[PDB]
Amino acid sequence: WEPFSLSPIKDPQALHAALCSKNVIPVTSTLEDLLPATQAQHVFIKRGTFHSYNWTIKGRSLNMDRLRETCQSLVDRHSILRTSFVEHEGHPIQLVLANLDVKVREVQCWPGEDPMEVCKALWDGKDWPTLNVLGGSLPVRFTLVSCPGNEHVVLTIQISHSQWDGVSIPKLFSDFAAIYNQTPLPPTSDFAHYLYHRVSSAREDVQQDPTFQFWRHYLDGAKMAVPFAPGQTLWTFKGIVPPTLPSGITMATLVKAATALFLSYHLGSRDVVFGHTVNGRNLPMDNIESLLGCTLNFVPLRVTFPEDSTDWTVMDLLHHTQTQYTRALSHEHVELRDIFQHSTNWPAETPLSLIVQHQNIDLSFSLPLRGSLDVQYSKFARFDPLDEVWIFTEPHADRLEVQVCANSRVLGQEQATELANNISAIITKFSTDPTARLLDIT
Amino acid sequence: WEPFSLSPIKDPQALHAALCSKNVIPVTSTLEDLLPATQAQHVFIKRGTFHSYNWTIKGRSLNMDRLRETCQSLVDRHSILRTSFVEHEGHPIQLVLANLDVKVREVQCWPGEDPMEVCKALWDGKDWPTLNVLGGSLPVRFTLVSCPGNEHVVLTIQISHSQWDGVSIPKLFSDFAAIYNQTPLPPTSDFAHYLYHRVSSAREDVQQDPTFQFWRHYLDGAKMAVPFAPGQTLWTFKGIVPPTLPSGITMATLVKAATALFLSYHLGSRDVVFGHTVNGRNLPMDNIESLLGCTLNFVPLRVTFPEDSTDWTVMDLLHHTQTQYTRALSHEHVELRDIFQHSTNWPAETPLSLIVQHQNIDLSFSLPLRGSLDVQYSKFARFDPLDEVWIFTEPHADRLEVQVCANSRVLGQEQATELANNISAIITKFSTDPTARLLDIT
Amino acid sequence: EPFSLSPIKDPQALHAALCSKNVIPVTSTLEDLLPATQAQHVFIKRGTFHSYNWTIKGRSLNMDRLRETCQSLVDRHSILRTSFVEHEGHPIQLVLANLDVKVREVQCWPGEDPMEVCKALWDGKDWPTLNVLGGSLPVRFTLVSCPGNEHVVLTIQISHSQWDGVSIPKLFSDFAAIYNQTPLPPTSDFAHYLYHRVSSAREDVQQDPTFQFWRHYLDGAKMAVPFAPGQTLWTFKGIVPPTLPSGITMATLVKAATALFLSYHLGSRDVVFGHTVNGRNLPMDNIESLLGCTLNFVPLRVTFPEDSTDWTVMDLLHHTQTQYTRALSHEHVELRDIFQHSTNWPAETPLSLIVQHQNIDLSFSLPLRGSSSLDVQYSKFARFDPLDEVWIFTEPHADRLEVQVCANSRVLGQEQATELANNISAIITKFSTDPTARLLDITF
Amino acid sequence: EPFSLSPIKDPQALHAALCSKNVIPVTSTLEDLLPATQAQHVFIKRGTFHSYNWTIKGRSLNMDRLRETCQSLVDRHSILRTSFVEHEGHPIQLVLANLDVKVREVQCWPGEDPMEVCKALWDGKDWPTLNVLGGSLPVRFTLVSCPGNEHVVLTIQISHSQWDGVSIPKLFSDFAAIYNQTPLPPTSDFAHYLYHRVSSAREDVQQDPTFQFWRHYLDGAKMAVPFAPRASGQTLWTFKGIVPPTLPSGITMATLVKAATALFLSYHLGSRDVVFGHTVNGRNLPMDNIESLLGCTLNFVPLRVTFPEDSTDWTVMDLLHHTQTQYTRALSHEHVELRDIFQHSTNWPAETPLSLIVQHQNIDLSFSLPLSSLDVQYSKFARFDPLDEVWIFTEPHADRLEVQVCANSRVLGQEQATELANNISAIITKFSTDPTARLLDIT
Ligand SMILES: CCCCCCCCOCCOCCOCCOCCO
Ligand SMILES: CCCCCCCCOCCOCCOCCOCCO
Ligand SMILES: CCCCCCCCOCCOCCOCCOCCO
Ligand SMILES: CCCCCCCCOCCOCCOCCOCCO
Repeated sequence: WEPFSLSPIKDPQALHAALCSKNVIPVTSTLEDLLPATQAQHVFIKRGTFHSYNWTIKGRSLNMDRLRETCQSLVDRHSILRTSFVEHEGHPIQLVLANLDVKVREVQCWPGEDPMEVCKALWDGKDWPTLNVLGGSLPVRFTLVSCPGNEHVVLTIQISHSQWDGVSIPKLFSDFAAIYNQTPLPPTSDFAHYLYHRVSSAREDVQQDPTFQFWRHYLDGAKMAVPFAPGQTLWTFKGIVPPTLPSGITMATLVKAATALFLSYHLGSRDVVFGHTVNGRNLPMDNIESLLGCTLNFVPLRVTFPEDSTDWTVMDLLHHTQTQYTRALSHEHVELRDIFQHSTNWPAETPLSLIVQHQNIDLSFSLPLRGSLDVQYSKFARFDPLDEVWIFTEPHADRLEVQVCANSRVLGQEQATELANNISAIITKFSTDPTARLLDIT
Repeated sequence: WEPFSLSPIKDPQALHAALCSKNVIPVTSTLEDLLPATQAQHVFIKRGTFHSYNWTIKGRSLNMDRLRETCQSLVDRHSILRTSFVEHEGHPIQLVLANLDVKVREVQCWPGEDPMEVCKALWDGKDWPTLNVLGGSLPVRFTLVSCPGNEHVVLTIQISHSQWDGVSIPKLFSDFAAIYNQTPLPPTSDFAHYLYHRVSSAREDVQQDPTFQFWRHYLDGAKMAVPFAPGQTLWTFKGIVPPTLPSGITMATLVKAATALFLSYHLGSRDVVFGHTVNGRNLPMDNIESLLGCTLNFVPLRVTFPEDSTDWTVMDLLHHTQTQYTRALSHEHVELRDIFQHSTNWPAETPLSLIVQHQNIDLSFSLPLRGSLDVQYSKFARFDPLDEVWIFTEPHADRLEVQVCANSRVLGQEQATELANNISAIITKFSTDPTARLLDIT
Repeated sequence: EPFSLSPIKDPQALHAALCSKNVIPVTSTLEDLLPATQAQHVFIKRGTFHSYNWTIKGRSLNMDRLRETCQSLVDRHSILRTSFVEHEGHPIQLVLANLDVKVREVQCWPGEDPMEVCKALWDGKDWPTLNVLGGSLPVRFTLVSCPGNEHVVLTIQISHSQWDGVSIPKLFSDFAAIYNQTPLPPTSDFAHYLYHRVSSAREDVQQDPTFQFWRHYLDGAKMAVPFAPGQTLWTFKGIVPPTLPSGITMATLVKAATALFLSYHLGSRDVVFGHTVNGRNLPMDNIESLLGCTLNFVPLRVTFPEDSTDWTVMDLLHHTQTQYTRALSHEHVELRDIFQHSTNWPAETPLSLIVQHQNIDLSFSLPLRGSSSLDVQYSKFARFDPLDEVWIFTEPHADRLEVQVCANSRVLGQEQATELANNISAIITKFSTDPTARLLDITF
Repeated sequence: EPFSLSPIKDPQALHAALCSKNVIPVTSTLEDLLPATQAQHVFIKRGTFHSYNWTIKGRSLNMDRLRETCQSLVDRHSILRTSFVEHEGHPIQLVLANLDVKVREVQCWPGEDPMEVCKALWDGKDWPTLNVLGGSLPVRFTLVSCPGNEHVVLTIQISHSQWDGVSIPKLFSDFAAIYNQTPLPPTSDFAHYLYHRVSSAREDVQQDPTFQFWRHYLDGAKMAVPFAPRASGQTLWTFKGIVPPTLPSGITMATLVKAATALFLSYHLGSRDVVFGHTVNGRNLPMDNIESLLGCTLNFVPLRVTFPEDSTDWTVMDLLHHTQTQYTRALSHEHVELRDIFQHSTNWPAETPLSLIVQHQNIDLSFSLPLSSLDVQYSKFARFDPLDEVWIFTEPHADRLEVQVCANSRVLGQEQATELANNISAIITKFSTDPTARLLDIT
């Protein structure tokens, strides 16, 4: 937990010096740590995942210098916000900077000119097209666009998905609002400190790590299906009515199960492995629930159907699926390539090809600044998958939304559209008779 | 075994008389039998499988009136060549005609004009674009195209793949040559007789039926993978050095096992079902081996891998594959939709989605007409698969040739090309160390 | 005469060279050897190629006689025995003799339509491999029969370098006559036409009344030139058959409409453009009934006077007709000769707009007769692919005058071609309706 | 004087309507209201829109003074405070007064480029949403800065209906002068120009010498008319440089260009009497400061070139002299509306458009805005989308004469445009190399 002792590079201060030299980061900045970048961070960075969270603030009481100051303080409190991402010596790494001055990009618009249209212009015109996270310049930056009277302002926060996740992003907002409202905040832990905790929980002799033994056992016997080799990102949507969840059964479990029966039909298998997304926050850590970073992980989820004389109800799969999740809670946090390297005979660089992600997170957002201020949320976002298929479930109050995201070369529009409906129809089926033997709908 | 004993319609001699008035068949023809069209026959008809077998004849000794006579003689001999195909009362059926006068289409070319070029023009111009087998006009027809001296003549025989297969097509040529050479031929059984023999061979009760008992146990607890969502017929080729065959092993086994390993990686299955072509000539009747028609069958082939605690050599697989074939010999001749209806849960109209066909048949062809004459073979062919992928293998002297044929929407050129290279690669690996245990591919 | 117009020293050793490559029959003789006209090379360069098809249904039909008719008709029309070649880039006619005609014959399956067979041969090989300047004989016969020979198709293939509108019906009346052994008059070779054209030429050109006419005719004229420009397009617009003012011909009315279209677009009061003439005003004998391509494509100059002169449609009309009638005696000479002898223009200057009024037979016959009675219907297959030029064809049927524009899509796009056809249509009809109007027409 | 020429009964209720829609500032006055000229309306229908970009790199820069220079300049030039609209069918200028200029300002991130930002705004919203006839003031300023104000890009946006080649350098020199607080000799409106044109015109139109000159000038003429051509289509620019032409004694570079075209046209049209469009500066009116006032006084008028019959044996020199006087003859008459030329002096439809316009760029091709020491570099962004017409522009740089062709790809395909540029180019060179040649000449 002593700084610079997880660096894969030995003169870390000299990599700092060079970025400064190159005017890639501020030259008055200090290097307060240097750690490996995680697999899940790289997943995002490699997919150009980049957000611009925008807050349209209207009202007479807005304090502009305080807005500016809040940005600085937000960054002082969250070291993930002070982090540069770089590859050095074949190592993907993150650099924690301190003594970091935040400078807001400001725009005083012409009369009648819409603040948001200006942001959308900066965004489309240079902000994401020239995005180069691995060049080492901070992804996290602020923009202030104000009509002339300052009674209609848009504040934006740009950030790489390597720096937040669904559980902690709301904490970024409430922190910001609290800092602007002058509400004292409790001290917090860094994403770096999560990394060090991951590492302290590991044995130096891998064959003695309960985690990598659990995975070796969880996965012994198993074979993961591999798509036959495969140009734009495609998002495809299907809404259903929110399905009834028998006691003990998580909505996530439903989706993970409905996918497994889909994959059992289409593969010739009763032993399917596919990727799903875990929050990575089931560690014995202080602040684990609140710290800001990307502790999300993408891990193997094995669903196993019985020989077949066994007359499984839907419910039998439901409980089994859940167990194939909950079994791994204390082991869900390791690097995916580690699991492959230590618990399997699979190439460690083996990619997941399908990734199921249920969104049991906040689906609406809030930034309650005080005077009276109307504050409205919107975002811009990029996300470009490689060869994998993402299935996203969003549990709203009116609907579950099945979302498929994949490159068109991996899954064409009609394939995407069918996969949506197939997964939905099964979720529904599981909901309409959890009792039925698995002899359904296809 | 009486005629019409297998007709699924009740007035056969009136469907006949209907066709004659629509001028679909010769009015002076007689209807001798009427039977169900085989499932595999329909496979080809549905795919517009149509050949023009072309014989280029050069020499001074040619008897034109004898060539014409021989065409007629050949049709009197083989009833499948006297068969019209129609659909009626929801039923796919085949009408056997007699008192059928064979009329040749004849072309007297201009000096300098190439008869083959004329053939090609009629082929691409009308013959195959207007092809409508199920309308009920005879698929089998002859064309004679002559340079003015009758010393360069192309003879042409058209035919649906529903009326021949790989083993019996040479019989058609050899008989043709015998007839023209006035060489006496022995009595031959008809394709119909083949069908009457399948019925006699079966019991009226189905679980009772040992063939459907053997499949039920062959396919018990088996799951056959189903491709995701369903352009142009694309043919794709890769030829390798003819692999060496360990003692006991057929080339067909080497290919079938290479496909199973391939599908076991991609499906993450130890239990793979896929389609494959059998000659369907293991029934014991007289002339089974020599009768003209399509007795090809497409049937499930199941390959089962053990846990790798067993540690299979390649050889263990080869032997298992071969055995998963040889087991079904006495049962391989039944309708596929019957196998599904009677031995499985599976929907009976379940399509094979992959079909592996090893061409252990004649690959070169001869028509030794006598005077001296030069007689050269060539062909025109149509074939348009549906949603399935065919893998064909041709064991020539200088190369094993792997050939993939599928619609481009089912499998795109880049993929097809990879499939070809991959299967070839596994075949080749199987050949250079049959003893190796399962690793390394591909 | 023969061979006096041969642009090669050894004709017989070009014929032998061809016989030796199996381009023409080995038993054939070379009987004349002349230049192909400029008009002939126009059609050849555009791959202009026709299959004239006769559907014959009936009991009394004599296949053997049909075959002989083919041979004899070719016998009497030397253009039908002509093969085309280039030798020093300047295409020539080899007239053949001792020419055995061999019909291509098809006996169809029962049920097989004979026309579909012909059509398949046409698209499958006959035109796609056409190579007239290779030397093989363009004129060739096909006979496709249903098995009882009571329904046949006869097809005559031919290059447009071997026929024109006025003489094609002769080919049909001759065929029918030969078959019925009805007696026929004697007739002239197309080659006779060529010889006659030259006979009337002056041995030196600045003296030739023809090239003197053309010099005066085009004196002052500038012919407009398209700016730089891949499929042949045909575009049609039918209008009510126009009323013709007294003395004014239909063709004149079409050509005046165009002239006016052009003067407006060019902002010119003196337009020159191409138009087709029949080339059969030469006073030779049997001029109007021989068989070949006597067509010529020549300049038509239309000069509008200043606006103070106050011209009526009628004035434009008479002048237009006059600008045609004036050239009758001189319209038969090579265009490239008109240019180099009578003007300042490059000899190889192409005509870029060609107006052709079809004042010829538009429907045809083959009264084969038969010993019960033969029913013979006409139809045809045709290729024609313009180069950089635009054609305007008018077609005067009973119920419509069909304005036809043909031109490569790269030259005149579909929507322009539609506008051209419509505009020319409108001007015409507008002329018909009020011939006394002043040239203050609305139109565009 | 003000509100003369106003083609609407109630001008101030049109300024009212605009203000109560926040199209223009509520606190602004309607100082004048006039017709928009035909040439102005040409540029507007074609979306002609410029951003003039000054990159200032230096120590001494005064940001507050920059803002104010913006204000003063707009005060000085009434065309800069003009808004454009279409009422009663026809497009008109509203001149505004008591108009406060609001500069758009951007303080960039560290290491973020000012110009990349302007560019982003330009393509992101500035031109794609342009709507001049909607009434918003097309003239508007932008200042984008690096965080120490030692690096700034000022931009000026403007419609081509507000400037032309002779007066744009004035805009720049006036700005610098204001910035530097160098005093300035007063100037006239663009509005002054309009009021003058009406003053010098006669009221019985058949009595106006201008329209008698044009009637006589175009007497007997027919202008050729394009055929169609249609197919959307893209604006193409095509360039061909040639060696700067040696000029024959007494002949200008512009005559050289227009004679080449005439010769090109007479050949393709097969015509000895050709009429085509060409651009005049419109600054020959005798008026105070005609040469300095800021606006678009440009006009597009007929140039008629008449070749005699061959027996006359014209030389290239004859064509050059004739062509030049076909221009100098019209100098005093060049300032009237094209549509008025056609209505009053010909029998051609008044709304007849020119289909070919030649414009010789005998104006400044480089620019300046000179303010420790400030380094001030020029660049620009620009839109322009022609309709059915073809433009030919010639640009007389030191190393090359640039023949530029502009026309929608539907009117002239890339291939034709390239050939046009090469043909005209080649004719110019030929004329230059052998001006005594007879017009019966080779390539
Ligand atoms: C056979 C149709 C499958 C459609 C392709 C879906 C595109 C991406 O899917 C990724 C999931 O991959 C796991 C499934 O593996 C299938 C392997 O198929 C090989 C049989 O040829
Ligand atoms: C994968 C390329 C498509 C090849 C054509 C079909 C080949 C027939 O093999 C069937 C086995 O394929 C399994 C289907 O895979 C579906 C699972 O993935 C679909 C969505 O993730
Ligand atoms: C840069 C403008 C080009 C100059 C005008 C050229 C117009 C050519 O004169 C037309 C005479 O040509 C008649 C035949 O052209 C048919 C092509 O039509 C295509 C477009 O008009
Ligand atoms: C010549 C191709 C179009 C070039 C762009 C338009 C140039 C405008 O110049 C107009 C002068 O051309 C008028 C002549 O147009 C020819 C009309 O007749 C051709 C037959 O359609």
